[PDB]
Amino acid sequence: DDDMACHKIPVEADFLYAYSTAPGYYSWRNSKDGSWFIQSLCAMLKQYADKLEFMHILTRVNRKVATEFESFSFDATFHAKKQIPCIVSMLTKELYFYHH
Amino acid sequence: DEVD
Amino acid sequence: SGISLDNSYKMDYPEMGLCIIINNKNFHKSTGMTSRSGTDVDAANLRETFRNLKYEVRNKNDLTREEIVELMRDVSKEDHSKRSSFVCVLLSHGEEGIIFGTNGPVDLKKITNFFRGDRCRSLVGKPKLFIIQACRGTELDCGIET
Repeated sequence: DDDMACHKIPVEADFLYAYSTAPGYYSWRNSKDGSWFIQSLCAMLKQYADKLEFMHILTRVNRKVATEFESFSFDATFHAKKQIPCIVSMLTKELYFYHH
Repeated sequence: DEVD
Repeated sequence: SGISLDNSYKMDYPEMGLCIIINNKNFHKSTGMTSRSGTDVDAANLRETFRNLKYEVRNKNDLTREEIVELMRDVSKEDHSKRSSFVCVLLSHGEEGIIFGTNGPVDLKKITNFFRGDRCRSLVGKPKLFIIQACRGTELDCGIET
């Protein structure tokens, strides 16, 4: 036992990586509207940053990208494809962009 | 739509 | 005072913090990498979004691998004591674990290591957010009907 454990934190703690796509996968961009992920991230931040914790905002981004987007391509290899973003959290607390 |  | 809870990051420092946006659109011809059309739409959207969240936004365009590393090193050496958080957005070509400068790759670990708790003391205990718009490989998701 070591009650002085709380005197250190891991050097990798308090990072959050919001990846546009799952490990191993391509990430989709639209030449006119921008990338699927960044489009969706900005929309959800504008709508919910005064209302929801950040992980719940990013979960809404996951749902938006997963449900509303599908690729269109003349190349069968790249046509009708889907994307899911990937939230990687080493955070130790809830993150709200607003304060009291 | 393009990949990158 | 009364009973206290410590479940959320302190976000009422004088400043929300920096939001660094690295927007790589045009790549050196020798790399063989295509232009990322539409990425300026992303960078502008992010600039406006994080401006409204009261971040100090810095937009950088078309950085070499050496410039990306120098920028991250310099930012990690700033005094963040009055800032609540740190945000970095990377818009580029990529592979698993890798983001591309205009002339070649940068390991994502090299970028994030500058902000490790033992290397950036004024961000210790504060959220460090990395938003990465880049490929992580070449797999395609065919989806399934619902």
